[PDB]
Amino acid sequence: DPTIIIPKRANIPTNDLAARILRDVKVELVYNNSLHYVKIRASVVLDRPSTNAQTP
Amino acid sequence: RFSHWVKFRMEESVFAYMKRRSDMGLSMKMSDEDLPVLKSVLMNNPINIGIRNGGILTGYDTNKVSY
Repeated sequence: DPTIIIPKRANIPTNDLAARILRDVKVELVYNNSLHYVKIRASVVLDRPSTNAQTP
Repeated sequence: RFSHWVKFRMEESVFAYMKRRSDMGLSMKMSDEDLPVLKSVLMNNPINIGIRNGGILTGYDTNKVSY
């Protein structure tokens, strides 16, 4: 989830107060890229061939 | 001959179910919730073929008791 973090007045340096400037506002995200390539492992057979049946 | 056939096929039918049920794990267990299935196991292989072929008798008598 994207997150936004903002400082408090106690953490702002006095020089920044004098200059009337706000610093260190931070944001974070994640990009959701797309697909480009696909590969397959097809197989052709003339027929088909352990029975554990126990929940892993 | 009938008695021998019934004996052999009952042993065969019980063993085959038990082994197949023990080969997947989940082996049979001695509990009231698992034992009744032997009713179906036995009723299936020998008895339901004997009735169809006519060797085993069925119906009601008069002795006043079912066959």
